[PDB]
Amino acid sequence: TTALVCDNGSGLVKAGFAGDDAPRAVFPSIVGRPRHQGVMVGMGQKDSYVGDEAQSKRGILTLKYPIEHGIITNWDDMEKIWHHTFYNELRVAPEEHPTLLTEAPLNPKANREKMTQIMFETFNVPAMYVAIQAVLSLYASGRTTGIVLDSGDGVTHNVPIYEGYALPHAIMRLDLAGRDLTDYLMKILTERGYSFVTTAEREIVRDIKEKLCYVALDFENEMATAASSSSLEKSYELPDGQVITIGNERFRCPETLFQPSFIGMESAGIHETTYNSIMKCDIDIRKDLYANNVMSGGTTMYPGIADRMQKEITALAPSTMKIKIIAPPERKYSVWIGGSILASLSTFQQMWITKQEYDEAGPSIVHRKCF
Amino acid sequence: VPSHRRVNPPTLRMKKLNWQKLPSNVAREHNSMWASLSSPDAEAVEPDF
Ligand SMILES: Nc1ncnc2c1ncn2[C@@H]1O[C@H](COP(=O)(O)OP(=O)(O)O)[C@@H](O)[C@H]1O
Ligand SMILES: [Mg+2]
Repeated sequence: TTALVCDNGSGLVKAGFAGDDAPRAVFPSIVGRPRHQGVMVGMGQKDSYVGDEAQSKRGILTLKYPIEHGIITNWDDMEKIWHHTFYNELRVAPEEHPTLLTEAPLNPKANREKMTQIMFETFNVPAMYVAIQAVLSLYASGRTTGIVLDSGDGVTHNVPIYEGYALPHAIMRLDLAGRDLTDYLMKILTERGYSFVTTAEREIVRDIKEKLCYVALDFENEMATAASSSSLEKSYELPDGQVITIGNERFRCPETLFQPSFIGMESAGIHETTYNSIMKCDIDIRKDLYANNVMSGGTTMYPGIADRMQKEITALAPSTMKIKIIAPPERKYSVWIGGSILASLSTFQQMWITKQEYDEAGPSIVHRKCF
Repeated sequence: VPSHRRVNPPTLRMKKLNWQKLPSNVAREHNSMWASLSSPDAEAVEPDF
């Protein structure tokens, strides 16, 4: 029996069959509702477009994100997301396949209660599992120990794990990730005269962010280079055919990851979050975490983030020992890859959560079972 | 009188409603509602099981 791995992230749901390398179904988690009036009677005008249909027809759709800041706020939208990812994308019965799921650190318990009750009452499964995203990312990195900076669409959380023991007190969370970068990119594009106010325009600005933005290695030198010469300006074609050109906004937008005072947050950058996570660990195991800085999440896809990250930690940490950044090319799907690693294990048959365990112990055995 | 506890067993399997169960000694205090509902003169509404 093939299991299913389905990371229900804040940004994009990534699902597929276990024992595989790549997720078959990657699609954004939006629920699109029409805001205008229908006049054309017939042809299946369905009232709530989900996923890729909501992405394609997005010019008449108010888009809602069910997962906001790593928390499932809207639940009926999340049920529609789960219905689309099981029935339309994978096209598999839930009652004959195990389904691995993922979760953010320091989550509310009633969130886990509700996800367990949906995964055992509505979408009945033989077995399922909830894991921390950083733990699965460390598993797909092939190492039992290390510190994981996972930066999704709403949450950038730092989790150090030593020998499979995820340290709970040293985990911290910073609410600054990709959607905040998209909103800041909407704000700073109005200096060039481009207005993006609708939720349909958020996907266009997000595509601009995905395609053109990059992490500066030194911010002040990139200010000097951008103000001096217009060599780093890059042009983008909008879906209506218009072409914009952006300059310093390719690297002022990810610099919010290192300077949260741009959007007005008193907390420092992700480097200081990583370093303050490191001092919360034991002094014996800090050496291993320095050489094992693993990243995951698509907010780490900018092609200057590793060298800048190593520079920031090496500035922060003492230079007596070694600093190393673990940045695999497939760290976007490393949550899914670690789930596929964990699902097809011979030991993992005895850590499954059965329906009999659900019936005996409510939707509450996930607290005492999982970390 | 344990009127609410006298529940017949059903033959099928049911979705489990989630709540937090109170202790029996706490619910059976003299000024609790649950002792006043435990009286046989209380209006027992029979649900259609
Ligand atoms: N190639 C890319 N370059 C820059 N940013 C990206 C890229 N691909 C994805 N992202 C951003 O990272 C996020 C990827 O989502 P992911 O981390 O897989 O799950 P989630 O963020 O929903 O928990 C998206 O919200 C997107 O904004
Ligand atoms: Mg994610």
